[PDB]
Formats: sequence, structure tokens, C-alpha cells
Amino acid sequence: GSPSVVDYFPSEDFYRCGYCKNESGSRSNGMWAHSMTVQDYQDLIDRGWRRSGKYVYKPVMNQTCCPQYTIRCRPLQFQPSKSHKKVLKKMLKFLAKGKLEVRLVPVSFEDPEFKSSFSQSFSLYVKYQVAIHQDPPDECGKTEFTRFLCSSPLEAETPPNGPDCGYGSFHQQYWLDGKIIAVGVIDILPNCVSSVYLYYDPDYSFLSLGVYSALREIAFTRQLHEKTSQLSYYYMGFYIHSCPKMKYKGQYRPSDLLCPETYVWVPIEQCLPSLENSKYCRFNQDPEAVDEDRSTEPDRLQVFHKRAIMPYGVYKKQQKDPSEEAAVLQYASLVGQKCSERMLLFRN
Amino acid sequence: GSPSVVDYFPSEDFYRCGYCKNESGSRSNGMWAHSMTVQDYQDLIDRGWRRSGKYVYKPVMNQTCCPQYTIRCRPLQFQPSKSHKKVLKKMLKFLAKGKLEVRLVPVSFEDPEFKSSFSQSFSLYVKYQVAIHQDPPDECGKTEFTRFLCSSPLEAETPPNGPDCGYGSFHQQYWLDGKIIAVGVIDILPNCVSSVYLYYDPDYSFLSLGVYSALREIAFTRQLHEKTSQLSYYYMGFYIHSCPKMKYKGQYRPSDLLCPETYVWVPIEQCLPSLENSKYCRFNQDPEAVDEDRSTEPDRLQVFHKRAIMPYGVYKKQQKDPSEEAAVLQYASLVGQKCSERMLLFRN
Ligand SMILES: [Zn+2]
Ligand SMILES: [Zn+2]
Repeated sequence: GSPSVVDYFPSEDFYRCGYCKNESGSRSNGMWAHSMTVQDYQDLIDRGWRRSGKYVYKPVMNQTCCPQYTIRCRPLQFQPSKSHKKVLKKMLKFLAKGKLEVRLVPVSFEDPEFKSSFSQSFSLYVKYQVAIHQDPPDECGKTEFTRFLCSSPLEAETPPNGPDCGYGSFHQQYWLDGKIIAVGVIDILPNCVSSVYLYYDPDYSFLSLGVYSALREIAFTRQLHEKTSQLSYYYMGFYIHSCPKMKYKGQYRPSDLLCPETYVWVPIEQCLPSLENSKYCRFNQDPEAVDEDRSTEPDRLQVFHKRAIMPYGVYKKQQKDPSEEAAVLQYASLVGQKCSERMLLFRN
Repeated sequence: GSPSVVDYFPSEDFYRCGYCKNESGSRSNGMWAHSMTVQDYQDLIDRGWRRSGKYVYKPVMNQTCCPQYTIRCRPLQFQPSKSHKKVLKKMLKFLAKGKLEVRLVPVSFEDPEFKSSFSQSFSLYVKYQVAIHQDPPDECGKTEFTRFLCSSPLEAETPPNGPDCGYGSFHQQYWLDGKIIAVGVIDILPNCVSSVYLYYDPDYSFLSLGVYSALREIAFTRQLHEKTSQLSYYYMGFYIHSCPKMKYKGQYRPSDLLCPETYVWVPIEQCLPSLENSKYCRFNQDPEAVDEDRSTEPDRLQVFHKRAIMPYGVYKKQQKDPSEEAAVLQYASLVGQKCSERMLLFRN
């Protein structure tokens, strides 16, 4: 195997929230992931981390104006609702003769398949940005698309016990008669399947492709569950109770929601009254439930310093700046004890 | 093509050099190259830049205790010295009376050839570091071999006029009876060929592969010149007159050195009786001469900010504090006006 190398950024500056529309909105603690394994990424996102390419970030739930909660669902036990069934029936009628292929494209410029459909994917992304979000065209260039949907620091390891496609980062493309109409970004992990971004052709806006893509990914995860027993979950990115655009993810039930402090999954029905009561609130059904993976031995952290893999306590003697030390300490609390000893904090 | 993206970070503290063994006379500037093209990297190295893997650094010539001047060979009119011919004849006798091959491999984990040979190359690097540089095994590892010799920020640009092997970072492996005895990390660029690093089997130090690998790289550059007229130069990294270890590169003639204050190539015959009196001097016979590629209009600097590629003028208008703008100005001056307009400063 290959170790995980990441770099931590304090990121003490506010950012404009894309949901609450505030200058001092989305606040998060960030890091620049150089190369991490899929298991490390899964363990991190189990703690609330979110991927935006090679840059990962954990939102500050205690300070963000619009708290974001990771929500997962169980494709094997999932039961579609009336709206989902109607959307599926409408799509099936549309896909009939009176046609569509789902393609998995790994995120790698060396892959000829990725380069063959790069132009179509970029055009679809531009159309989605200028139609749905109405963003200016100059803000939707090639660099914006690449740095946010094509820079995957996840190692594409393919263990024999895992799926035939393998872990890593992939794109689901919906080819309609040889033409791409919808592209979604999925991260395949041993435990779950994470979702980051999804876009589609605005012209087919009457089919509600945002729900059909989710149903297709649920079916794909359920099919993958036949091979891997540990792969029985599918993340829904983030959930905000004060944003109706993304609040429809709560309609997908049965589902589980990740607690902001205990890092455990609770039923969605139990936390919905808490979510509607206040924007941010610890669930904590019992006051004696602490995180199991919370960092308690920072010396176990592995650091790539002086061109050497050293324990945090061993390399601390060589290091001199104390403030950076604090930046490491919080980093540990944001990654857990297990990830601390498996990820290299590059400082050479 | 995709524009190069870099992130420059100024350094206000000195480092410890391996030549003068001083920790207060090795100041340098650096930038993380997330993704760069060869057309920009050749200009950068012509400006006096080198990369320690994915991190491109430029020494401060007027302040460093051990100046490092870039040296450029001329394979077009290169006449091997008597010592080099004697070494070639001696090693020919070794290979005849007691079957070396050269394999060129790109630098990327996706290549099966690179992945297959990653184990033997790692062991060879460990042996070279332990025996030659006296580096303990704690100061080496897979990450050390990866983040210093396997991190290639050069895009695989392969224009039809270029070499069939393409541009970018590459490894030349000297296979001997199926054994990896020497590896040289180099860069193939439209203007010249660089030499990132070199290591070899200590047990074969009797053959003195340090000069033979450089001779082979010169021959490879000359062979590349046959089809590519623009490619007519070859670099040997930095040349330190004080350090004997880096002095053996001066045995190759004809060759040129780069003036720190002029960025023009001047013959070594006109520079050898200059370093004997001092370590930092003007390597130009025209006092009334300045670099024609210096920073002229900083406002044309491309910045990838707020998911938008914008000129430096609007980016500066958006910002308010001018104190940190000096670092951007220093970066633009170091890379020059030509490189600034074709490079994106990732400081969003
Ligand atoms: Zn917000
Ligand atoms: Zn020095």
C-alpha cells in the first residue's frame, strides 16, 4: 500500500456562503490533500469532511450561518416515495421508444475515455452553470471545471474483495443516444458511496434529472452491495434545513444523519424535530456518548519532515515554531486518532 | 492546452545547505506547482528555477552563502574530453571482458511500467542514500522516494513537432541483466533537457556512473535535436564552483552559465577566471544591459480567484490590503512578464 500525504491549512478567513448568501457565511477548516487512500477519505467524511477536489474542508458547525450535516441512505432498505416513483415512471416512459446508458469514467487524464468525453462534460457543465445557477460565463472556464471536478487525490486501488470497477473517484455519465445529458461525481469507498456535485442538461429540466440520477446511483450502490458486504451505504453530500433547494434530500427515507459532535448516525425521523426546532443543535440522545476515534495521543501522528516519516513527538524536537504546533493539534481533532497515524502531514 | 497553475509562497527564513553546512545563508523562494506545462517550465528554468519534485524553488543568488549557477551544455558541438573517452573505453572493456539498456518511463502511477519498477527503484534509491550520502534508513522511505522523485507537475504535452516520447518528467533507468542499477530523473522540454536528479548502485561505483549518466543524457539530447530543431540545449541542474561534488559537471565543454542579474548565457571560458576571486559577480560584459523578459506590466498577471481567471488589476481592486501584494510582485518579477501572463496564481 501507499501512505496518505496531506497538507493542513488553518483557513481562518470567512467565505461567502452559497446557500444563506452572506459574506461571513460558510466557515470551515481546510486542508490540501496531495494523495490519500479511499479508506482515509471515508473515515474523514465520517467526521464531517467534504471534498472539493484536492481541497478538503470540515465546516465549522458552531460558527457557520447555515450548518451542513452529512446524510446517508441505505439502498438495500430504501423504499421510493410517490414522487420518486412518478419520476421513475416518467423517465421510463421517456427512455422508451415512444436509449440511455450509464457510463463510469475514472478521474484520470491518462484515461482515453476521460479525454474523449471531456469536451462534452465541459459543455454540459457550462450549460448547467449558465442556466440553473445563472453564473457569468467568464466564471465557468476550463480551470474552474478541472480544479473542482477532475482533481481527485484518491488512490484508485482495486483490492480483489472490492468491486470490479474499483475504489477511487468516478463520474456517472448518462449517454442519451450517444449524447451526454447528465454527469455526476461519485466517490466509491469500501463503506459507502459519497456524492459531491451533479449537473444535467437544462433542456431536460421537466424530467427532474436530479432525482433520477439519485435513484440510479442508489440502484448502482445496491448492485455493488451484492459483491461487498461493507458497501451498504450511500452518502447524500450535505443537508441544510434552511435551504429548500437542497432540503429535498430529507425526502429520501429511510435515512441516517451524522451528528455534528458525537460522529454517529441517528435516524432521520428522530432528528427532524430537532432540525426544525433550531438550525444547529447537538442530537446526543445520551449525555454520555463521546467519539470513539477522537484524537487522544497526538504523538502517534506521522509527519513527513526533513525527508523522513517520523512520529509527531519525535519530529517535534526538530520543529521550532509553536503556533504551527497548534495548527497540527486542531488538525488531529479534525481527523481522529486512526487517521492521524495513517496520514502524513507534509512539511518538508 | 491547459494553462499552468502555481501557488507561490515567500520564505523569510534561511535553510541549512549541504555544502557550507550553514543554517543562515540558504534563503530561497518557492512555489507549489499543482499543474504546469512544459512550455512554461522551460521558460521558468531559463529564468533560473528548479523543482524538488512538485515544488519549484529559486535560490537567492545575491544572498545565499553557496551560489548555485545554472549550467547549460551544447550537445551540437560537444567534444568529449580525454577523461570521458577513457571512462567510456574502460566501461566498454568491463561490459565485454569484465548488456546495459536504457528505458525511458514517464512519471505517473497510472503507467504500468512505472508501477512495476517502483519497488526496485525504491531499493536502489535507499542503497544510494545510505552508502553515498550516509542517510540513515529513517530519513528515507516510499514517500521520500515519491515526493522527491515521483512528483511530476509537468503536463504530458506531446505536440506533433516534438519527440515521439513526448515532453514532461521522465526517468531513465539503466537496466543491467534485469537489475535496476541507475536511475536518472530528467525533464524533456521543447527548448532543452533538464536533469532533476541522478542515483546509481554504489556497488558499481567502480564504473563511475555519475559522469556516464550525464554523458548518456547529453547523447539523448543530441539525438532529440535531430528531429526537433528547437531542442538544442541540455542542463545539468546547478553548478557550484566551491563544492567539488557539483564541480565535475564543469568538465563538459563547450558550456554556458546563466547570469543572475541578466539571465543571459555566457561561455564558461569567460566565467572560470571570475569565481576564483568571489562567489557572486556580474556574468555579463555589458553593464548597460538588462533582461528583456523582466516584469513590465504586473497588471496582466492571471489570478484564479472566486472561480474566475482574471487579470491582476481587477483582483487587486477587489482586495484592499497592499502589504501582501509584494509577494505577488516578487513572484511576477522572478518569473517575468512572459511567464506571468500564461500562468495562474492559485490564491483564491
Ligand atoms: Zn452560510
Ligand atoms: Zn550554503
